[PDB]
Formats: sequence, C-alpha cells, structure tokens
Amino acid sequence: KTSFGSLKDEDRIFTNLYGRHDWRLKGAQSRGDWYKTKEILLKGPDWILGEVKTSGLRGRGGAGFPTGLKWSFMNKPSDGRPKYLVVNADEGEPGTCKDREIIRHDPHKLVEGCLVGGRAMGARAAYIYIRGEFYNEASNLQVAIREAYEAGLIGKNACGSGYDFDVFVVRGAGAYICGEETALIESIEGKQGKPRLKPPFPADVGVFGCPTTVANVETVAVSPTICRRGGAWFASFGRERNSGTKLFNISGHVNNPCTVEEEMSVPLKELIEKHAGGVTGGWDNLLAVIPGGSSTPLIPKSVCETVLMDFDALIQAQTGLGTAAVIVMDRSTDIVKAIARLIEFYKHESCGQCTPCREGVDWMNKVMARFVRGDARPAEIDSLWEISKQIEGHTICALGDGAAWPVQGLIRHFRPELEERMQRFAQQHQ
Amino acid sequence: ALFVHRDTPKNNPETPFDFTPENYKRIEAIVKNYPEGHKAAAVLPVLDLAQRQNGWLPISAMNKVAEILQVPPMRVYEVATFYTMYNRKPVGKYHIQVCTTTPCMLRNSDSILEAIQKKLGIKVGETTPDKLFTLIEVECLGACVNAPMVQINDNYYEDLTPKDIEEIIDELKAGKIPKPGPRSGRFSCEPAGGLTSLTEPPKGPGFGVQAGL
Amino acid sequence: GWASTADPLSNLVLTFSTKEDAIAFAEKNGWSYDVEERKVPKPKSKSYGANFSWNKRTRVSTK
Ligand SMILES: NC(=O)C1=CN([C@@H]2O[C@H](COP(=O)(O)OP(=O)(O)OC[C@H]3O[C@@H](n4cnc5c(N)ncnc54)[C@H](O)[C@@H]3O)[C@@H](O)[C@H]2O)C=CC1
Ligand SMILES: Cc1cc2nc3c(=O)[nH]c(=O)nc-3n(C[C@H](O)[C@H](O)[C@H](O)COP(=O)(O)O)c2cc1C
Ligand code: SF4
Ligand code: FES
Repeated sequence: KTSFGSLKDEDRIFTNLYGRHDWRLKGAQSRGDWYKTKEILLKGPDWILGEVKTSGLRGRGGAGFPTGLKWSFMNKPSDGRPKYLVVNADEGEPGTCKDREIIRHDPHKLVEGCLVGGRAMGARAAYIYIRGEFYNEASNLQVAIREAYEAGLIGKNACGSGYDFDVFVVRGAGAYICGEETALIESIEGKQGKPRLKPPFPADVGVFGCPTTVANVETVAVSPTICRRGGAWFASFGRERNSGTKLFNISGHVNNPCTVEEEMSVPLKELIEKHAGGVTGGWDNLLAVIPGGSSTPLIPKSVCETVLMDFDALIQAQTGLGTAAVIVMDRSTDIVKAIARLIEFYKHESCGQCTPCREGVDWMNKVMARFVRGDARPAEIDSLWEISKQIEGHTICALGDGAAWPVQGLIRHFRPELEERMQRFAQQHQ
Repeated sequence: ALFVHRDTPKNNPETPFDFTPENYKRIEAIVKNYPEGHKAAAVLPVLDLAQRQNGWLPISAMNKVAEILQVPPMRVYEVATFYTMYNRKPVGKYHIQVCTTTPCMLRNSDSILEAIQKKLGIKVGETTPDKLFTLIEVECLGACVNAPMVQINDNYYEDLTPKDIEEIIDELKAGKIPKPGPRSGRFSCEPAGGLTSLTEPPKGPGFGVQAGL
Repeated sequence: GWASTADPLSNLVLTFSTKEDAIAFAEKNGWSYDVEERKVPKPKSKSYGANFSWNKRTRVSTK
C-alpha cells in the first residue's frame, strides 16, 4: 500500500477504549476476549513465538526492539530458578496516557496478554507494576483479576490447560525513573529505583535474580489478538519493519486532544486534522511538534508536513517515534520556556546513580533558566551542545539521552530565536 | 525538601504508632504475595499501608516496617526518601497536587494555580491554618490529553477551569467528596466534538480467527 | 626545635629496575642488606551479576 492511515473500525484491536462498554468480564467476553485461549496455551511456546515473529510486532515501550527476538531470548531450559514476565505500567512519560486507558477500560485484554506471554516463555507468574497515583486504575485491574481468578481463567489449571499461572499487581510510589525496566526490577525487589548495567541482561538475571522479561502494556495486550487473528493480518498494516497499529495521544494546543488507534504509517498532519480537529488558528499557526514525548527532539512545521509517524521515517527525520505522543505548540508559545520546563521535569525526576546525568541535567537546567531569562552569550550555545554530547552515550540508562535530545533538537531547529533573545536582552539591560 | 531528620517533639522515634489488626492481616497478605526469602520486596507496599493509616510518615513506621520485615532501618529510610509519594511531614486532610509539565503548561495550568492562591490564600508548599488543604506542585500524572488537571488524595480532576476548581474547593469545604472524572463535555478521553471512531458496534467473538487455532 | 640530625645517609634513596642489580650494588659497596620480596595482589574474580543473585548471600542491600 502507498497511502496509509484511516484504520477501519472493525480492525481496531482496542475496542471500548473510550469506556463506552462494560469493563468487567461480561463486557470483555462479548467483544471477543478469552476466545479459544486454551488452544493458544496448548499449541506451544514455539508456535506462539512464531506467530509473534510473523506479525513483525516491535517494542511499543519507546525503543522499538523486535518483540519476537526479545520474547525468544527466554526459549531456554530452566536452571532451577523460576521465570517471570513483568508488565510495565508506570506511565511517567509526559504526553502519554494510553496505557492508563487500556488498564482502566480493557483490563481483561491485559490479563489475557499476561497469560499468553507467560505461557510463551514458560514464566511461572506475572507481575504488573502500576503507578502509585493510579489508584482507581489499579483497583479496576484488581477487580478484573479477581473476576478472572474466580471464573477459573487463571490460577490452578489456567483456562483448562494444565499450565498454572499467577497474575500479581505491585503498586509504585510515584517515580518516573521507575519506568525503566531495570529500575523497575530493582523497585519490585524493595530497593531504590536505580537501574542496573547491561550485561547482565534481564533475560539472564532479572527480578529476584530469576530470568525476567519486561514488556509494555499495549505490546502485551495486542498479543492475544495477534495469536487469534493471525500474523499476516497484523503484518499487513504499515510499511515493512514498521507493522502494526498504534495508540496516538494528541495533546497540546489542539481543539480536541484525544487518544486514537491508527495505522502505523499515518502522516502527522493527516492524523492531527482527522482525529484531533487541527491546530488552533489553522494549520499554518503550527510552530513545533514533539512527536513522541520528552524522549525525542521536536520538529518544525517545514518537516512536519510530509513526515510519517513510524520508527524508521522519524529516525530518518533526526528524531524518534518513542511513545507516539504528539505534543503540539502553536506560534503563541515560548518554546524556550517549554524546553526549560521539560529539563526541569528531568531534573526533578532523575535517580542520580551515575554521575553524567546527575550533574549535566542540573547544568542544563541552569543553562535553560539563563536562556529563558536571556542572560546568555551566543558562544555559550554551542558549548551547551557539547554538554549534551557528554551526556548522550555515557549513562547507565537512557534518561540521559532523553534529556540531551530535546535540547539538541531545540538548538538545531530554533537557534535564531535563542540568538535573538540573548541579543535583545544584551541590548536592553546593558 | 530536606533529606535529613531532626529529633522533633512531634516526630521522634518514641512517638506511639502501631498497625491495626486488619492492617496486620493485609501486611501478612502482602508478605505472602512475594516469594520466600525476599520479604524486603514488601518494603514498598507495606510502608504505603502505613501512610494510609496516618496520612503522613513519622519516624516510627519506618522502624516498625524494619521490625516486621527484619530489614535494616536504613533501607526503609532510603525507600521513604527516594520516592515522593511518602509524606514525611504532616500534610492536610486534602492533598492538592497540580500538574505543570509541558503538555499541561501549554493548556494554561497557571490560571488554575492562580485560582488556588487567590481562593485559599496559601503559597506552594504552605498549609492552611485548619490543616485541611496542602498545595504542592507535581510533575506529569498521566492525564495529558485531559490537560489541565489536578489530583486530590487518590482522585483525578481533569479538564478544569478556575470557576470549576473553585467550586470543587467549596464542595470539599462542605465535606462532600466530588466526582473523580473530567469536568468538560467528554467522559474519559474521547474528543469533545463527537466521536472520531469506535461508533460501530463491537463484532463479538470469533471475528476472523485464523484457521487451525 | 628544628629537626637536627647527624646521619648523612638519612635522605639517600636509590632506584633499581629489579632485585638482582639492587643486590649486586648492595654487595658491591659492602652494605649488609635486608631484602623483602614484592607482593603482587591476587587477581580477583569480579562479577557484577553476583549482586543480583537468587540463592546466594551476595545479594546487596543497597545500590
Ligand atoms: N514508554 C515510556 O513511557 C518511555 C519510553 N522511553 C523510551 O525508552 C527507550 C529506552 O529504553 P530501553 O528499553 O532501555 O531501550 P533499548 O536500548 O534498550 O532496548 C530495547 C529493549 O531490547 C532489550 N535488549 C537489547 N539488546 C539486548 C540484548 N543483547 N540482550 C537482551 N535484551 C536486549 C533491552 O533489554 C530492552 O528491553 C527509548 O527509546 C525512550 O524513547 C523513554 C521514556 C519513557
Ligand atoms: C527513563 C526511562 C523511562 C521509561 N519509562 C517507561 C514507561 O513508563 N513505560 C514503558 O512501557 N516503558 C518505559 N521505558 C522503556 C523500557 O525500558 C522498556 O522499553 C519497556 O519496559 C518495554 O519495552 P518493549 O516495548 O520493547 O517491550 C522507559 C525507559 C527509560 C530509559
Ligand atoms: S542516566 Fe540518570 S536516571 Fe539513568 S541511571 Fe544515570 S543517574 Fe540514574
Ligand atoms: S503533562 Fe500533566 S498529566 Fe501529563
């Protein structure tokens, strides 16, 4: 196919996304959930991983790793230790609230995804790490898990298969760095949420020292629909190596911010003008677009017109898809203040274990505050770029890269505004 | 905003504190939830339970959590200081947290803040004289498509106007609990100007399952 | 109360590449010598995964 977008309503995986049906077991089973799951559990982990590999499903957390290879990293014999599948539901990334809607409205899809993923790698039990502030969503998930346990779907002889399974929920304590998989693994174990170094990878040494596979909410909940509908159906959408459907959160200076399921290769402008109502003041009132939240650099209107919102095309556009969160800023926005607020958010949310992030994020916060006040020199700006090059690639986890990227994008795409601001401050105050 | 404890008369290790027996049963359920030999993994939830017994964490729940779980108290100190959910100071009965990250700052959360100062007469991090409300500024709470937004205790109030949050304050002053949902024309996350998708009925079970399942 | 001394050899430090030339130089000038062998540290076996064991005491308490 050449023109993408405009996903059909019958091909949308996440039905009852807006909460227009019942979220309990009766509403879940009347929409197509928990159908022939016993055959899925009986056909074998190799068959399940083959169906995942045929679909071409990639990591929806924000890194875009192939889910088939990562899930096949556990296809090894047991060594006297159990195996665990952990579903990441921290949701600390600004601009992204799709997994909150998935948990609050369709929890049984997530539970069936946990069971299918646990059988797919021989996991003894599943843990779900939810945010501390998501008390009502955690309570809804607990109600759904209790109704699944009481109906014999999971527990002893789960879904009439002979392979037992347990699903747990562990509530967080309000930390963004706990969204990282190794910091999440450490936070489950009662330690502080500080990430580990890889190697050892979590597939070898994870939670409690046992083998552990950490996966996003939507890349887990899609898997029952992958195993039921088929590999070719899920691989038909989008370009090659970018297959599937994605939940896009459009927010910012838009008339109707929302969360919408769409095909992968939908253009940005078409998606905004169709599923969100367009930018206030017209499309020509657009100034900047953040494509996937705080972990990717912004792009201007000159490139946003003809860009494709998948991994490869946005990587070619010197940015990243990330969590697919379209933040929109129009021409009436002080984007220096927006990047300063983003860097201050990173300053307030940083685990501080490894020193380059721990010092350079506060350094960037001070430099951005001086830039907002305009008390800066032009020769400082390139130095700031060099500071980013001392953070990107020298950190334990990827929060340092996610801190260096928005400043690099802001400099690269809006240097004349920064020079104008500092020249204006120098002309006025001196 | 301090990470060192000083021995105050209100907050001392000799302050009386204990779990209720129902809280002890919940603590034992949380302990049984985890594998044997790793009871320290129950440090994070059980201490949370202690907050739900008090609303704030003195330095007696830290030592108590260390006593039941047989962990050193300094690990409990590290856990309670690393995370921002634990109130290590006595907060009010209603804990207002306003989000001011970029997707919420773009949709004018500053008007909501200025309404809070102009209504209650306290600064950020300042308490009311009757210890009923405490206003703090927080990061993103995962309600970005419903910006602007605040949270109170465990409830979310999204798509707020200054008049709406003032009315929320007066309704809380009457003692009634508000409705934790978006206050605009939308319900949870749908577009306000009609539904873009999901208007067709769901297709039910058995829709296009692969052969040989 | 300055440090008044009487030894002229109190600040004599000589550097040799290995032991045998030092012994030869010490016996060449008739100086009776005490020789101490070098103490090479043992090559340890450092594992980062040992802090995250499952059935061992090497589980760290904090990081
Ligand atoms: N979803 C969200 O809320 C947020 C997402 N992100 C995104 O998260 C990403 C950073 O996270 P990571 O998962 O660490 O990125 P990536 O560098 O690590 O790796 C992707 C996945 O592949 C696995 N992997 C790669 N090579 C492996 C190997 N040889 N053996 C075993 N496993 C291997 C990793 O364990 C990981 O689960 C960024 O792309 C960032 O944009 C960032 C912030 C928030
Ligand atoms: C600082 C940081 C925060 C992250 N936060 C989340 C998160 O909140 N939710 C999530 O699913 N992934 C988050 N990730 C990505 C995870 O490392 C990992 O990609 C995810 O748990 C599973 O990835 P997958 O989609 O390939 O299975 C974060 C990564 C980093 C570096
Ligand atoms: S980059 Fe920052 S958040 Fe990540 S491990 Fe280092 S100090 Fe912690
Ligand atoms: S930016 Fe405010 S809820 Fe996410």
